[PDB]
Amino acid sequence: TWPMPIDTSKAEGVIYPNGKSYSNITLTYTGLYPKANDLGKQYLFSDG
Amino acid sequence: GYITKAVDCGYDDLAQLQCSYESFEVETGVYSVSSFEASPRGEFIEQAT
Amino acid sequence: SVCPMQALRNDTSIEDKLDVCVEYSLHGITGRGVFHNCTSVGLRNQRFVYDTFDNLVGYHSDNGNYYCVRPCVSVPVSVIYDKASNSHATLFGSVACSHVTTMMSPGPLQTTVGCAMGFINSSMVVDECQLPLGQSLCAIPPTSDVFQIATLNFTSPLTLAPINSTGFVVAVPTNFTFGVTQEFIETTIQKITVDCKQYVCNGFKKCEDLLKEY
Amino acid sequence: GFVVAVPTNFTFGVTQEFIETTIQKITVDCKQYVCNGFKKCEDLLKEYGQFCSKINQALHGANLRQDESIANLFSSIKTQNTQPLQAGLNGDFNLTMLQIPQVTTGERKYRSTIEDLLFNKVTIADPGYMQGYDECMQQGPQSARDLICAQYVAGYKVLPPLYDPYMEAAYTSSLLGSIAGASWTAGLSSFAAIPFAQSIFYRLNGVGITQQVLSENQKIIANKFNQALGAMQTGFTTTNLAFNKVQDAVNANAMALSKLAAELSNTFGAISSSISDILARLDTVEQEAQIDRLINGRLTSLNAFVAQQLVRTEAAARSAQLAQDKVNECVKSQSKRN
Amino acid sequence: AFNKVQDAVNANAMALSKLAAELSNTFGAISSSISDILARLDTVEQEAQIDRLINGRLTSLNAFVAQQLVRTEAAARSAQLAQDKVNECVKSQSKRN
Amino acid sequence: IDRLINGRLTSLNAFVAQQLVRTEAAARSAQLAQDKVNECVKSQSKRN
Amino acid sequence: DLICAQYVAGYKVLPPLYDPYMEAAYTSSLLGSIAGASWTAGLSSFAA
Ligand SMILES: *[C@@H]1O[C@H](CO)[C@@H](O[C@@H]2O[C@H](CO)[C@@H](O)[C@H](O)[C@H]2NC(C)=O)[C@H](O)[C@H]1NC(C)=O
Ligand SMILES: *[C@@H]1O[C@H](CO)[C@@H](O[C@@H]2O[C@H](CO)[C@@H](O)[C@H](O)[C@H]2NC(C)=O)[C@H](O)[C@H]1NC(C)=O
Ligand SMILES: *[C@@H]1O[C@H](CO)[C@@H](O[C@@H]2O[C@H](CO)[C@@H](O)[C@H](O)[C@H]2NC(C)=O)[C@H](O)[C@H]1NC(C)=O
Ligand SMILES: *[C@@H]1O[C@H](CO)[C@@H](O)[C@H](O)[C@H]1NC(C)=O
Ligand SMILES: *[C@@H]1O[C@H](CO)[C@@H](O)[C@H](O)[C@H]1NC(C)=O
Ligand SMILES: *[C@@H]1O[C@H](CO)[C@@H](O)[C@H](O)[C@H]1NC(C)=O
Ligand SMILES: *[C@@H]1O[C@H](CO)[C@@H](O)[C@H](O)[C@H]1NC(C)=O
Ligand SMILES: *[C@@H]1O[C@H](CO)[C@@H](O)[C@H](O)[C@H]1NC(C)=O
Repeated sequence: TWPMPIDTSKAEGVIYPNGKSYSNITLTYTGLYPKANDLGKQYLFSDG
Repeated sequence: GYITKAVDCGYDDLAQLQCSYESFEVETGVYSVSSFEASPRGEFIEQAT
Repeated sequence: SVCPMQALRNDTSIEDKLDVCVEYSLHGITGRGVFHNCTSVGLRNQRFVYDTFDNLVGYHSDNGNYYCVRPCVSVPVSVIYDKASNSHATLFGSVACSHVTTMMSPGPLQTTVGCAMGFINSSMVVDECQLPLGQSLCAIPPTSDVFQIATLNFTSPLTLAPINSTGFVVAVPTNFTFGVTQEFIETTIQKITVDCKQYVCNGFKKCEDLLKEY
Repeated sequence: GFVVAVPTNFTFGVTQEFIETTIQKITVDCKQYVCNGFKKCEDLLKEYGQFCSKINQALHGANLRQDESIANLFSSIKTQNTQPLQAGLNGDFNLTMLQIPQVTTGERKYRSTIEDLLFNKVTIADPGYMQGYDECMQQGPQSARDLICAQYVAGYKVLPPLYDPYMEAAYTSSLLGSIAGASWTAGLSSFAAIPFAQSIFYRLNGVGITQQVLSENQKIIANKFNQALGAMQTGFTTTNLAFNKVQDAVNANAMALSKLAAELSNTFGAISSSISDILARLDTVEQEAQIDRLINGRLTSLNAFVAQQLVRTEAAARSAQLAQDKVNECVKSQSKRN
Repeated sequence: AFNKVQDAVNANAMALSKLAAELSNTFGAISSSISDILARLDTVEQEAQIDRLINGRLTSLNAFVAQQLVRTEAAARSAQLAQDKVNECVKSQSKRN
Repeated sequence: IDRLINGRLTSLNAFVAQQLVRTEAAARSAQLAQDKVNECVKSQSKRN
Repeated sequence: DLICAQYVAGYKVLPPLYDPYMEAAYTSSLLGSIAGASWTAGLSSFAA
């Protein structure tokens, strides 16, 4: 039961913009993103 | 009502200064004029199969 | 891209037309600009590189090279006019004279503010100018056949040196004149009132009925 | 009688001040700023050429007035009087920070040491007056040397200043050599060549320190002076008001060019700010109404830029007159103003 | 000093020139003349054409008022400098070098 | 709605431009007020 | 006389740097610096 929150300082779970690239800059972008420090939902699987 | 003199505005840079001031007489000075235009020449085209 | 078949032109190359303003159609993307061979930046599978203003700045080509892309640029032009001789000359600012000869369609003279046309090199030194060019350069009109380049240059006149004694040396006047310095101070401007409805609508009742809202 | 608090020990203190004399001179190519090439925009723009002319004429007038103001400030070199100063120490006063380093190498330095210390703490973009166009043509990684390449794309020009660094160095050497002597007496007509140390000791004698005190404390006064002059680069921090005014001036010059370049990405309610995309996506009737939005918005933005530069030029010409008063009353005389 | 006198005269005249030239700005309409708009269009197009001229001319008058405020306050500062010069140079002998 | 947006943004630009001019004018008259304090309140001036 | 239009239109009036106690301290320093305060040539002694 390890909590794994979203760390935006490593850009976790971020979809890259399609059709283009940027180099050595910083900008704002509107899209579909996860919340910062979202724990999410964990799924644990076992052998039978 | 007659036309006694003209200036072709595209002839040189002083003609273009005289046309921008709309006057045959301008003062002594240094003036910035409209730059040399690009007018693109060729074509690059690249595409996929 | 998705393209209709009637808009498909064949193909071209860029390697013989670098550093000039061209048109481009690169995998559906169209525009105008200057291409320069560069070192690869960005991701090469995304094939286009943009800036923060979403303008195209680079392109990864099918031939394997990366190109920096700029918009089309222009050389700045300055005209130097003297009314007494009815003469003129030209300065291309920030341009080296070795590049004026290539895009050309007394010789061109390189100065610290660019490439001058219609000027002769001179050794003249003045301390007063009516046609200054910047960086202590001054243009001298014909009375020769062309304008001259001179320099603004002056320094402090007389350097009295201290004597090696117990007193000192002082320069005391033995003759004089009266000089006049003139000066102007503004105290006022011209006072204006505006009739706003007359300025906007100029008579014309239909404009005034639309202007009742404002 | 009364009670009076009279000093028994002292130091020398330095106050620092910055006065602005000039702004950066800009011209705009109006047709290339509004229409970016593109003949069809220019054919629409021929209805507005009288408004493009007024912009160029207003900027021409402002730059000409600034040149006249700066030439009038530099006018005092040609008539001053000067005494030659020793290199290094003058008596026991050490003036090395304020003098230009005589170098045996192949470079002609025109800055003093404290000027190089002040200039290494500010960041200024190099306009490239001699060959900046050809250096912007070969950029690659554009932010390697701080050039202004937005000039040649957007359609403005940075004009060089009236004087070169040699002449500015000559002006401040004139100011430095006019300190000792320089009308010792009632009028302004005589010029006495008394050396620097004697001049300092007479200035100290005139503010309440007698000749016995000045004779008994000669080396102590010289050491305190050298110690105060050695610590002037400490003031080059952002807690000091004068340094913040120097950086404020550099930023106002940069802010005018940033605000010029950014208005070319305003759509003003069109479908794009790029003219090429409007020409590629619409037909002729829609193209005209789309392009005239960009034309009217860009012309209004140029009018606001011209109105900003006029007020900044007028402010700079008033503060150049204040700097002339400071040079005449603090550097070249003893002011009677508390 | 003479150049400054001529500059002040030109500043007064240039303000009035810029006032008068804006009445020939079409602001993106078919004309700068209201008469021509009323002669060439019907009512629904006349309203959208005249609203461009109204909005443009009101914005221009705002810019003119902003410039007159700055110039009036600058002239009031130099009248104070002029009073200082009359008191210290014409009416006495100053000790300011 | 984009008419209102372009209008209100142009108005805000004019407000900013007037505020910069008033701030600079108040900074010059604060220096004048300092000179008046130093030469008329704290001392006896020799200026007519 | 409140400026309630701050909260409707979207602007904020900022408070001045000093409270009234400090402004009174400034003008009381000015009132107390008048008598004496180097009634002689220089500026570095203080006569009471
Ligand atoms: C001061 O300067 C004036 C101006 O040069 C001298 O006046 C000249 O005197 C000579 C002989 O008396 C005449 O030949 C010149 O014509 C005069 N010049 C003018 C312009 O009138 C004057 O002599 C000088 N005095 C001293 C004491 O040096
Ligand atoms: C005036 O003040 C200075 C600074 O405090 C005194 O200089 C100090 O002198 C002592 C002994 O001579 C030294 O140990 C200190 O290092 C000195 N201080 C500095 C900063 O150099 C000076 O003595 C004082 N003058 C008198 C007459 O008391
Ligand atoms: C006059 O002052 C200068 C600058 O403060 C002194 O030069 C410094 O000397 C020290 C050690 O002697 C060096 O570490 C610095 O690099 C020097 N600075 C410069 C700019 O040269 C100079 O020594 C002083 N003169 C005398 C005679 O002492
Ligand atoms: C990336 O940008 C930074 C600006 O902060 C610059 O210092 C650096 O040199 C750039 N890197 C390259 C490889 O150009
Ligand atoms: C373009 O640049 C690449 C890498 O910088 C280089 O390998 C290539 O030879 C260059 N092209 C030409 C024609 O020199
Ligand atoms: C102009 O003259 C100077 C010296 O007179 C010389 O150093 C310089 O090279 C000359 N320049 C040209 C372009 O002839
Ligand atoms: C100005 O004149 C002096 C006179 O000696 C000379 O040394 C200096 O090099 C000149 N400067 C220029 C820029 O011509
Ligand atoms: C004063 O200086 C000169 C150098 O020009 C020297 O010849 C002379 O001996 C000096 N006087 C004394 C008393 O040292």
